[PDB]
Amino acid sequence: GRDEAGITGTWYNQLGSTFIVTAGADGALTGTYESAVGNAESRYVLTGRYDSAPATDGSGTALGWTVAWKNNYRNAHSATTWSGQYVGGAQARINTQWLLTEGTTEANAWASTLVGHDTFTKVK
Amino acid sequence: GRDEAGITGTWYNQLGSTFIVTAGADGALTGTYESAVGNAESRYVLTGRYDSAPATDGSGTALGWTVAWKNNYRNAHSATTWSGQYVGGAQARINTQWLLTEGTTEANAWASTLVGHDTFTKVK
Amino acid sequence: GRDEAGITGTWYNQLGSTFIVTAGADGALTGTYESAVGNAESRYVLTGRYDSAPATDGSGTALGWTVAWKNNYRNAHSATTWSGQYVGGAQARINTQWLLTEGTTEANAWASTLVGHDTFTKVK
Amino acid sequence: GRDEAGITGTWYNQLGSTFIVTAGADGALTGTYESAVGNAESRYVLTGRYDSAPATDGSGTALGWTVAWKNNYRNAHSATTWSGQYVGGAQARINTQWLLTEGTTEANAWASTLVGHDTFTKVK
Repeated sequence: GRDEAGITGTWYNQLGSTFIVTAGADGALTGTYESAVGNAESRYVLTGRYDSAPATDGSGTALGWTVAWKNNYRNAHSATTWSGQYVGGAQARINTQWLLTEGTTEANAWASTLVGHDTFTKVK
Repeated sequence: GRDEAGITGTWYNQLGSTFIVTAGADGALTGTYESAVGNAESRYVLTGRYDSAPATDGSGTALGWTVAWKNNYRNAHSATTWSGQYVGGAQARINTQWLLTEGTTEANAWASTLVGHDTFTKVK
Repeated sequence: GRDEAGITGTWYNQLGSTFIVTAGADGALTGTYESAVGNAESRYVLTGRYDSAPATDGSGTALGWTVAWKNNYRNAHSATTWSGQYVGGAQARINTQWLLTEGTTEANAWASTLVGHDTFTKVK
Repeated sequence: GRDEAGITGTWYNQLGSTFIVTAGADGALTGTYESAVGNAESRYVLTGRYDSAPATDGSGTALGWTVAWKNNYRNAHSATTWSGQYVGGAQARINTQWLLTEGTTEANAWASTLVGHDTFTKVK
């Protein structure tokens, strides 16, 4: 992948969360997520995809991943998906928007989904 | 997984797209996505996660998945993440919201991300 | 406005909420909103804007409005904005997506905003 | 309103856009928006609402507003709604998420809505 080397490794967001990812040559993302906030402790499995052959015109690299908030410690009956782009260079960044859906009854489904934005850096 | 059997198989959304998924006992989602609309043709790899031990109180099952819109035919330099819940029973449904990010330059990044909502059924 | 007549009146969404709006020739939307769900009772003031000179090519009419969830009965310390399009004709519809932000502390601001989608019809 | 004085005035976002607002004692927001990016020039009318009696516990003040992107110069057949909270003090901020819907045909409605996030400050 063009940004395989650039994406693979440890990232930190503005909340102090830790995103540990391996980018496969084939577009795969695999790793672990540790949230600094919410109904979470320790690492959770993540999986996703990225564009392994991005535009060569200075565009970012599109990518996304999911965490289901179940591990050996806790179950928050919820999943977050991050959707965004990798921007390479001296201060490389992953700029995301995310959707967090909780399991709800049908009557409460209007209130099921939070939306926010996370920015990941290699330092922090 | 509680809904492993319920989730695994072929789903269709309101646009006529086809979502082919296997739910692993361990929370994994793997499969293929075929979009009826946009800069896409044929199937794309998807991966995600779901809550393999949901609440037993009538709540849905939280889940999410990603598609990077690169395959052997086309590259739309973009990724969609669906975040939502599986609702079991006679008319089982996956109710989602999604974020579609395109690779952009830094100057165009304000305009990088579409948001929408898809509902998947076993028929259609 | 092209859709001034079409927009003005009483709308109902999929939750059974009631949206009472007047469209001004100048792009103004004014009226009241009554939610069937959440920390709400009776009517709340709404204001917004719409495109009073839409495309004549079969496109919908872009529009949006806000409700702050404070009235003489209750204060949910929150605001919803609906963003979407009016689609005219036999089964006229307002198709929206919405953002509901609650006042939070800085530490809880990651969890401040819900996202969803409402479809309004003239019947229901 | 508790934050009437705090909200009223000129704000600037991270794109260099200018948001000129008056907060009414009654929860009204009125003013003008000038975008630094997109299919826009000069000022556009905005209207919205805010919580005129927020929590006294250090929570932000919920608020929202709409711009329809039609003025005497241009018509982008679109509307943006910002939903977020005012945070008072030395570096006062309005933290928002926004939905931008364009008028579309029914076949293109899946692609109608952008989502992003703007942070407004009194300086810039």
